[PDB]
Amino acid sequence: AKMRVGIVFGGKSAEHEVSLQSAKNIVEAIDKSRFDVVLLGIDKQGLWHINDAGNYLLNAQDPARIALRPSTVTLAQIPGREAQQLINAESGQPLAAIDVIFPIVHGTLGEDGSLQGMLRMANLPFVGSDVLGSAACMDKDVTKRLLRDAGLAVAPFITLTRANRAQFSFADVEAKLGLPLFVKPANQSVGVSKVKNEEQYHQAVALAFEFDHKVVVEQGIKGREIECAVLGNDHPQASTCGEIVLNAQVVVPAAIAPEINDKIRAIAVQAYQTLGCSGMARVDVFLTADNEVVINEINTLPGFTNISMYPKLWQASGLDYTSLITRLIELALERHAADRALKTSM
Amino acid sequence: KMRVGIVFGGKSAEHEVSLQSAKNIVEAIDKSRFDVVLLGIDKQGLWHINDAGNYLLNAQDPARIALRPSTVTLAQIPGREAQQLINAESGQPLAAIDVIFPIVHGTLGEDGSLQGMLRMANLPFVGSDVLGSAACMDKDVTKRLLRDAGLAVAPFITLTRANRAQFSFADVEAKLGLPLFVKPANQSVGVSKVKNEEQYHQAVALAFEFDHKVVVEQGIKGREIECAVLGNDHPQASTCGEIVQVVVPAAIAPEINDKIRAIAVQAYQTLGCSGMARVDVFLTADNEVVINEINTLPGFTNISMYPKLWQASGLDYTSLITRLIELALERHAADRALKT
Ligand SMILES: Nc1ncnc2c1ncn2[C@@H]1O[C@H](COP(=O)(O)O)[C@@H](O)[C@H]1O
Ligand SMILES: Nc1ncnc2c1ncn2[C@@H]1O[C@H](COP(=O)(O)O)[C@@H](O)[C@H]1O
Ligand SMILES: [Cl-]
Ligand SMILES: [Cl-]
Ligand SMILES: [Cl-]
Ligand SMILES: [Cl-]
Ligand SMILES: [Mg+2]
Ligand SMILES: [Mg+2]
Repeated sequence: AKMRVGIVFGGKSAEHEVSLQSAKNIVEAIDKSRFDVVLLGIDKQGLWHINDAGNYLLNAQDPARIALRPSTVTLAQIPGREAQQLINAESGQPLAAIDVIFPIVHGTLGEDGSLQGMLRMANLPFVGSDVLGSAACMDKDVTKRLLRDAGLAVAPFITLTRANRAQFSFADVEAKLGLPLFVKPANQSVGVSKVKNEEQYHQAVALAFEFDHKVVVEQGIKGREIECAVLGNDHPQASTCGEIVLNAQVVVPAAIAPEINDKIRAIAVQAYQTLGCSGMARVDVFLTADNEVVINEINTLPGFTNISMYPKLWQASGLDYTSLITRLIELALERHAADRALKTSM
Repeated sequence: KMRVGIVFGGKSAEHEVSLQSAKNIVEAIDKSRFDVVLLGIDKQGLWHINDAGNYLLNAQDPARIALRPSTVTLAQIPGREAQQLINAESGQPLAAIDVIFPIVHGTLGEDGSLQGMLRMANLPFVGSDVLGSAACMDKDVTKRLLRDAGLAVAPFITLTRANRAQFSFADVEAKLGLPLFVKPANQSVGVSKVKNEEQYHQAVALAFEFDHKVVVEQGIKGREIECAVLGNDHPQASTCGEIVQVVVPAAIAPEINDKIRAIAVQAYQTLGCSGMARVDVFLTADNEVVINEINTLPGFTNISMYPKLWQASGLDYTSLITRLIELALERHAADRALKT
């Protein structure tokens, strides 16, 4: 009766240990009357490690030493299979069946649609946003353009590409955006610099081009840093808002008036729909002194530790952590059923 | 010589077209520079390693061309950067492939899923990356990004499962007028021309069979023109072609040819395409250019518009294939040089 949930975690990013913590907390809290779990760890070189819930961590209690436990099984996926899709690569024998994947692998590949694309090739249902929603939210330039087109507020900006970058001087950028500026790679908070003068500008742009082929240069926004948790597929719902306050403290709920809370929540939901998210996302905004709401980022893989903003916000809104995990799995399976019902030709 | 893995076939109704594309690429590819490895995907979605000497049944018959069945099924070990693909039956790795030329028409092969799998294998590949592929596949996302860029698209609304019943026919006619064209956002199957309410409800139901989003757009009056774009950061446009019959080059003024070409390049840049794309537009009587579609996996057969447009612009098919492979390798080399 139980579904087997494969939790895919870790990854090559600097957020590898956060992902381990997320996986640990999910394993600890998931409803065991409804779900069995299997742990699919990605080490820091990209390789996958399948383990049971009792032998996937090393030094699981101390955070400064927590680490993926190696697997003795190399796993492979057979693209195009509809069942028995995962096999022991060396023996060819199928692994125990996985009904749904819960991916919590931060950064490139894990959060940019590549992992979702591979899971789709293997016909594996999965939690969270699909290929397009993941890829688009990962690219801050594309996200900002879609949000702007929807009439939602974003920080005024210039996106530098390899093709266009030589057309701009610092004088052009300052003329359009003022000072200070924020410079960030479109796809990555690595490479983000605050810029007050020409020398810092050149160093920041050069730096960001070491991490991505596109660089977003933004007007600096004066505002509080508010975050909102969104949950759902076709009928998404927003949590209460939280705030990030320098000690940096996660403040739940944010100390804002209810009308402003609801205004941000409605904008979060609109943003979520504009970007085609599914399952979950965390929307990060700036709240200016005039209560203008400026959207900074839509994160399709929020942190999932017991202390992370996304679960804390749902807890503050009446949805406990165990129930949140169950809902995310139900949403994944609902979306998979809806997709598989679509027709392919006449 | 570089080892070029051609991934072809697949589950779509364009399976046979993909087979013909792969056959035409095998026959034309510069053998002084490339060794071909055939990775055929059968009609059920399983991947195989095929022998160039016998991979096609009825190869000279377009109505019966078929992929010869094979004992090997391929598997991928995610996250590996070498020996990424194995013979699933034997556990043994395939020899390293330097670059993938994917020509799998249909959903997974064009919507970014296949590209995501190849990225997870760190394989260079021809054509657009995950986001460009996924965004160009979704006509709603494409049209919104083009509109945001200041380029012209047909005025439209996008129906979803959630909002589907919020829009009455009267609301739609008031906003967009008649006739309308109704299409699934992601698929030209499911496309209907609508001249009244009875046709509208039938067309919307049809499009919702194929996708969760349905584009309803204003009918455009104009000639149907196509333009082939090639390149990464410095893309170039072929001469234009017209669909009436296929007329290559299109019988339009050179100034208008160049206007459409420059818009096709802008559209390509707006959507973040790489390698190649075919841009389909409407040319109105006032010479306004309304962009209909950006196709990131054009046809590669000998009757296909995309190679024919380049052929009529002085780029031969063999050199086109070589350039596409060079572009894939250039993009991989750029990505590989990034800090991580
Ligand atoms: N346009 C901006 N205006 C003001 N602060 C910004 C802006 N972009 C980034 N920041 C700051 O830089 C941090 C990291 O950038 P990000 O990863 O985009 O959140 C944020 O938490 C802000 O403190
Ligand atoms: N908005 C439109 N205005 C006029 N004709 C259209 C429009 N959308 C689609 N069509 C017609 O329908 C065909 C198939 O649509 P598509 O697959 O979008 O090209 C086109 O080749 C046109 O003949
Ligand atoms: Cl929902
Ligand atoms: Cl979070
Ligand atoms: Cl180029
Ligand atoms: Cl074509
Ligand atoms: Mg932030
Ligand atoms: Mg068309």
